Amino acid sequence: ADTIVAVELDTYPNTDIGDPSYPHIGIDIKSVRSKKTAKWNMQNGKVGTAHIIYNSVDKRLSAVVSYPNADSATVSYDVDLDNVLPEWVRVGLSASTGLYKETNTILSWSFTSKLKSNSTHETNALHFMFNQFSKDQKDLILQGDATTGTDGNLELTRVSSNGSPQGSSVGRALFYAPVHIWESSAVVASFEATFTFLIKSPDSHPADGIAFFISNIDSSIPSGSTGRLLGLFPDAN
Amino acid sequence: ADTIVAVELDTYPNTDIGDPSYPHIGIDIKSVRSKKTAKWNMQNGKVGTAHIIYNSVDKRLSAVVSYPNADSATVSYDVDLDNVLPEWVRVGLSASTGLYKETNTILSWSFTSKLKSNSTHETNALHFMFNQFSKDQKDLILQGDATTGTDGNLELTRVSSNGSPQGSSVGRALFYAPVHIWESSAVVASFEATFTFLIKSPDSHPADGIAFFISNIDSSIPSGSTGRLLGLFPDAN
Amino acid sequence: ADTIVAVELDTYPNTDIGDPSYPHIGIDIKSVRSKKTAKWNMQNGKVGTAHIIYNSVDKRLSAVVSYPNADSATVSYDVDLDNVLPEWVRVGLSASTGLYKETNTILSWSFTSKLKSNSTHETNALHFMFNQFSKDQKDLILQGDATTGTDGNLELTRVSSNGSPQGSSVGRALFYAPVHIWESSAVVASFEATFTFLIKSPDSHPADGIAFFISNIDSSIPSGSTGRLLGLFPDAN
Amino acid sequence: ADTIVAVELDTYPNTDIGDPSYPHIGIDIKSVRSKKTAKWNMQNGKVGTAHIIYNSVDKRLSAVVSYPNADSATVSYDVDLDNVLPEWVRVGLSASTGLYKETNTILSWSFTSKLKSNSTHETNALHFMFNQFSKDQKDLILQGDATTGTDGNLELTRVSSNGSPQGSSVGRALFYAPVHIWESSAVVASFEATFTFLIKSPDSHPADGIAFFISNIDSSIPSGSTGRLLGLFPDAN
Ligand SMILES: [Ca+2]
Ligand SMILES: [Ca+2]
Ligand SMILES: [Ca+2]
Ligand SMILES: [Ca+2]
Ligand code: NI
Ligand code: NI
Ligand code: NI
Ligand code: NI
Repeated sequence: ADTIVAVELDTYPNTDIGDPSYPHIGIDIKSVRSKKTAKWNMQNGKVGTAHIIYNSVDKRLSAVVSYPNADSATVSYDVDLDNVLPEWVRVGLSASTGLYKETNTILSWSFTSKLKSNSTHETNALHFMFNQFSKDQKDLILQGDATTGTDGNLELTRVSSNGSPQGSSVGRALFYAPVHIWESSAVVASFEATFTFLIKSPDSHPADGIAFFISNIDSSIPSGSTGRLLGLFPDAN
Repeated sequence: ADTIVAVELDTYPNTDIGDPSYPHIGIDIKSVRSKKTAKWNMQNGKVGTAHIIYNSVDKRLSAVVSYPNADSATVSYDVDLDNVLPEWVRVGLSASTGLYKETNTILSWSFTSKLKSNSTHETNALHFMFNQFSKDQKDLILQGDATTGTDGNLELTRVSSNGSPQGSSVGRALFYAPVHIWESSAVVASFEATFTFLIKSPDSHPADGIAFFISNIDSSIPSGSTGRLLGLFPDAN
Repeated sequence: ADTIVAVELDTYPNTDIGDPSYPHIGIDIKSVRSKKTAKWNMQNGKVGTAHIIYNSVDKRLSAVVSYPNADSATVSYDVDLDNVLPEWVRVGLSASTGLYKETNTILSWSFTSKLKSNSTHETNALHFMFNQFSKDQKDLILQGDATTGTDGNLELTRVSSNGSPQGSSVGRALFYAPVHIWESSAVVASFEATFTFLIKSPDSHPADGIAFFISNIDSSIPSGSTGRLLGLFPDAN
Repeated sequence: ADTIVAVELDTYPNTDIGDPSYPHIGIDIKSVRSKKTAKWNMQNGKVGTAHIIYNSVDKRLSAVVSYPNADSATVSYDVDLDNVLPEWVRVGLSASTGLYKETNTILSWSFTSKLKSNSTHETNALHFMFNQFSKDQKDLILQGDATTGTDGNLELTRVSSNGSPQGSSVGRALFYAPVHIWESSAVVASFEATFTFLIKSPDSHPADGIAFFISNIDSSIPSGSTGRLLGLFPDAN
């Protein structure tokens, strides 16, 4: 059904489906079983920043995640996205909790997409930046338990009144407009995405993670994708 | 029904509904009868550029239109748009022909919107730029006779195969995503729009014009708004 | 000698040279005696944000200053800058202390300048953004007591080791490259500047203020402009 | 003496110093003998566009050159620029003619540089765009025979009144402000440059080419670098 390309910030090690034995960042190409991962020294309760870049000349999806005063983690994977995704896609953020939980709060999110064609100066571009989310954010499609406006933040999974994260939750937020990522006369297509997040758990084992993803425009949350499947995949294949 | 704020590039003088006796640029606030106009030395067959700017501190909508090697025309009007429009709007381009006609071709269009709130650095922004339109432009809502892809251009009104403009035509193109133009904690909201066009008529009296407009998100073409009403207003009141 | 256009964030009321009896924001056109001022509820020790905008169609210089959780102050003045400044200028930040003092710390500064000419799509632009200053910032010209790198901030006036502001200090920082603000074929010239600051004093009466300014490219600090003259004017005329 | 990293658009095949037997685009790292080249189907008298991209996560310098209605040429090379260049550099365009000649006209040039550090949202950026050059362009350092203003274009090598290119010419234009390309707390540094050019020769064998380059801030034209050395290298080593 959906075609998903995602960069996951995976907080819980599910070693039975291929995760390493630690928090990690990974690049998922149509499967929760990451094609490449890197150890991520996740900091509970601290605001982090994730940067994702890609361009059609090099065909390498790379992501860098860091916390203030700390060294960053980075992961890269050679993949030609024109061979994986459709030419029109929607970009979004997804997150889940299962038996273990954590808040999956997004404080800001920016995305820039550029298609430069061969006609002298023909640049088509799309850029959006949210540094504050309001209760009725009409340019975002919120799916599942995701909500906006609480402290001007985007809460991808359920948090009850007293600030506590709830288990078995799943929510996604996609930018309203389709994004054009390939066109026959384009000589270079590129995108850059940045988002700051705050993962906080009252427990020693937070779960499950946050993922930036790109999908077919009509993507919806697969049934049963709470927990380890990050609201993105229908199974662990 | 719709709330329309528009900058018109009016090619035909309908003196019975208040137009001056020449081509002109005007600022229309919920009525085809422009609140302010300026003489426009329209050049048949030449590519022109229109720039529209506005910000919530000054509350002045201003537009400048020019052709290469020619002096420009400019018109300004003091209007507080928070008192006219909703906080969520869609922006677009509209054009029509009636008994007289002209092609209403758009070669490029860019728009930037910014809402800066009082939280240190809280800037929400939206920017899109089209320098080429493809046949299935999924991020544009095309209404009426508007079509994209012909020579990579956006044709707002019908043009038959041999390049000829057809009379009694009306078409509009709106960017897919809603635009947020007011928010309770914003200290300055501003937008800037730019578009290049090519109006060409085989006749001495081209009609009717092109207009950049901002409307309620669900705006559609009013019945009978071909001709002098520019695909924007239901009557000449 | 220099031609100065500045937006001042004046913390000390010098009623003998025309200040109102409170902290205020003012627009200074070649004189410390502001052409227009607005009361500013200055918050000692809090990080504030100042936004300055202007465009050649409207000819209105406007500034908005705000603190988180507080209402903002705004001041506007109709002035045609092509009649005041040269076509090539340098932009900068200035600050001083006299018998009373305060820290004049800049945490970030961005500036965007655009000159759109009548040649279809001819846009010349300049944009810089500093969210962190390093000890050897080669793209800034630092004058007087200004220094960069201390906590990644720009300190316009002297602060001694223990974090204390020193009196009788004056410092300015200008972006290295000249900025083009007028050109014969330009149909609209515009700029936007934003900077966040932290004014902190151990005293009940902080002095003297911070100012964003635009000057002739070779501007230097006038002799004796500590205190009330903000490192910008040679006298109080 | 200078440290040069350059992308050359080489119009003349000097097979004795390693050029292939055709026009080509190459990546030069401190030597005119390109580390990697790709065949370039150069079109005499047509306006072309060159795009150069690089980021510190991937460490790959890539360039794409194309002409309207034609397939593009692309070349890539894995190189860590932090190991080659200083942290502060100047970027520019260079061109030369020797016994064979061609005009080396630049019609537009844009550059964007970004340093994202690990402090949440700490983005330092620099962007400039020239779509028109004036006779006294104060933000450009012109070296050798380079001049601006002729038809609003930048002429890197001498062209006599009647529009004819002169042999044995060399000229360079660098943006005035230093560019910061590395900083100790940066997690991703990236740049993108774009320029459109018009190479025209009355002869069947045009020479010598145009190059986009990055150098130490005080770089000047090496003695005797007309011809095959592109105004960049002192010898053919
Ligand atoms: Ca997992
Ligand atoms: Ca009319
Ligand atoms: Ca004062
Ligand atoms: Ca050669
Ligand atoms: Ni994983
Ligand atoms: Ni009219
Ligand atoms: Ni004052
Ligand atoms: Ni070569």
